[PDB]
Amino acid sequence: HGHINDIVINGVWYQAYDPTTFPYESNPPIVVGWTAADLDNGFVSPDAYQNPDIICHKNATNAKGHASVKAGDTILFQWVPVPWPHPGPIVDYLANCNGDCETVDKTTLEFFKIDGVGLLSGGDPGTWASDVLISNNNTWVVKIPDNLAPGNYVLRHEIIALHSAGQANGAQNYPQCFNIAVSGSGSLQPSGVLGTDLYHATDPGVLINIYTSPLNYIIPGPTVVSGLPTSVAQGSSAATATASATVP
Ligand SMILES: *[C@@H]1O[C@H](CO)[C@@H](O)[C@H](O)[C@H]1NC(C)=O
Ligand SMILES: *[C@@H]1O[C@H](CO)[C@@H](O)[C@H](O)[C@H]1NC(C)=O
Ligand SMILES: *[C@H]1O[C@H](CO)[C@@H](O)[C@H](O)[C@@H]1O
Ligand SMILES: *[C@H]1O[C@H](CO)[C@@H](O)[C@H](O)[C@@H]1O
Ligand SMILES: *[C@H]1O[C@H](CO)[C@@H](O)[C@H](O)[C@@H]1O
Ligand SMILES: *[C@H]1O[C@H](CO)[C@@H](O)[C@H](O)[C@@H]1O
Ligand SMILES: *[C@H]1O[C@H](CO)[C@@H](O)[C@H](O)[C@@H]1O
Ligand SMILES: *[C@H]1O[C@H](CO)[C@@H](O)[C@H](O)[C@@H]1O
Ligand SMILES: *[C@H]1O[C@H](CO)[C@@H](O)[C@H](O)[C@@H]1O
Ligand SMILES: *[C@H]1O[C@H](CO)[C@@H](O)[C@H](O)[C@@H]1O
Ligand SMILES: *[C@H]1O[C@H](CO)[C@@H](O)[C@H](O)[C@@H]1O
Ligand SMILES: *[C@H]1O[C@H](CO)[C@@H](O)[C@H](O)[C@@H]1O
Ligand SMILES: *[C@H]1O[C@H](CO)[C@@H](O)[C@H](O)[C@@H]1O
Ligand SMILES: *[C@H]1O[C@H](CO)[C@@H](O)[C@H](O)[C@@H]1O
Ligand SMILES: *[C@H]1O[C@H](CO)[C@@H](O)[C@H](O)[C@@H]1O
Ligand SMILES: *[C@H]1O[C@H](CO)[C@@H](O)[C@H](O)[C@@H]1O
Ligand SMILES: *[C@H]1O[C@H](CO)[C@@H](O)[C@H](O)[C@@H]1O
Ligand SMILES: [Cu+2]
Repeated sequence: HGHINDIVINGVWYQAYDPTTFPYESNPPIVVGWTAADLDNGFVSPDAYQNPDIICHKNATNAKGHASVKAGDTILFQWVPVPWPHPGPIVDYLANCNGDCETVDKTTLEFFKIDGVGLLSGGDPGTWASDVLISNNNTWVVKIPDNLAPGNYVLRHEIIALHSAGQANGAQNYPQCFNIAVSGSGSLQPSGVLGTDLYHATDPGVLINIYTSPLNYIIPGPTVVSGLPTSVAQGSSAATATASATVP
């Protein structure tokens, strides 16, 4: 259980949606993260994998601003509270908004996977991507590909928690969506998958007992785009400056 407090984009700190705070305000601010109803720091379950809640989390509605980024930039996600409590994989996706992300229909988004890290070693439980996040003060770093075509995209970052995933409907997904506007010179526009088609409750990386050894793990969802590393070098770094979500 947790949520993202902020993202840091080449040293530039942006406030994220805070579902434990903003819904208690009369006039919450416009931020880069989607509005969502995880006030309990909770999860989407496999029984909602074919429901809109899996796309950007519970009842999510569009962020009303966006963070402008350069293709090749890295983005750091900051989870709270410290420490993230569960074993599981970590994955990131982009979807072209074919227009402003502030107004895109989330059910139309076609997501392509730009990273994914799963079981790094061992078993029962073994070492996972989430352990790397925990070690890096609850952060994860994703690189925006150098050659991504300029455009507006939703960045969908997600932790999957597998501690209870031996039972049907046991896996816990924690998607968090952000609006970015990408500038660059490249033309890469990869083929994507609808949010409600990414995952199925019987997938071998969703219905799985991690408390066994030896253990192998197939990360759920589509392949990482050819040519991209499945992760860039992880490691936390401080912000040097602060920005606000840019409104259209
Ligand atoms: C999400 O929306 C539905 C429909 O309005 C509502 O009944 C539900 O309580 C909302 N979920 C949360 C956790 O607020
Ligand atoms: C670790 O992350 C939390 C959440 O951003 C923050 O309160 C804390 O100061 C961070 N630790 C350091 C050493 O910055
Ligand atoms: C510190 O370094 C990290 C690692 O790439 C960035 O994501 C962050 O925005 C800051 O530059
Ligand atoms: C491109 O590839 C993806 C699979 O990653 C499909 O979902 C899409 O329809 C197209 O074939
Ligand atoms: C995933 O499921 C949703 C329904 O919630 C559809 O809109 C979508 O096209 C896909 O089948
Ligand atoms: C797990 O297996 C079921 C078959 O009963 C599939 O429908 C699902 O897509 C997943 O592969
Ligand atoms: C639990 O399951 C793993 C496979 O997931 C086996 O390799 C192990 O021997 C144990 O039966
Ligand atoms: C889990 O435990 C088994 C026990 O044989 C190991 O072989 C495996 O490599 C993992 O550590
Ligand atoms: C992941 O990679 C495979 C093979 O390169 C593609 O078929 C898929 O669409 C995705 O880009
Ligand atoms: C996947 O596809 C891209 C383009 O062909 C290659 O760059 C990569 O090495 C892998 O074949
Ligand atoms: C992403 O996944 C690839 C292939 O599974 C690993 O080789 C890489 O180190 C990273 O974990
Ligand atoms: C991306 O990050 C993972 C997790 O640290 C590494 O295992 C991988 O080699 C790459 O650095
Ligand atoms: C990752 O951790 C470092 C401390 O190692 C912080 O400076 C950074 O803000 C992030 O929390
Ligand atoms: C904080 O400060 C550093 C150095 O001036 C920048 O690289 C970063 O983008 C932010 O302005
Ligand atoms: C701009 O301001 C934010 C919060 O006001 C800090 O988190 C950041 O380090 C930067 O100084
Ligand atoms: C940019 O605008 C945002 C949204 O009002 C503020 O929260 C931020 O401090 C800066 O004024
Ligand atoms: C939104 O985008 C504007 C540029 O259009 C930036 O100046 C701002 O910092 C935020 O990324
Ligand atoms: Cu939890």
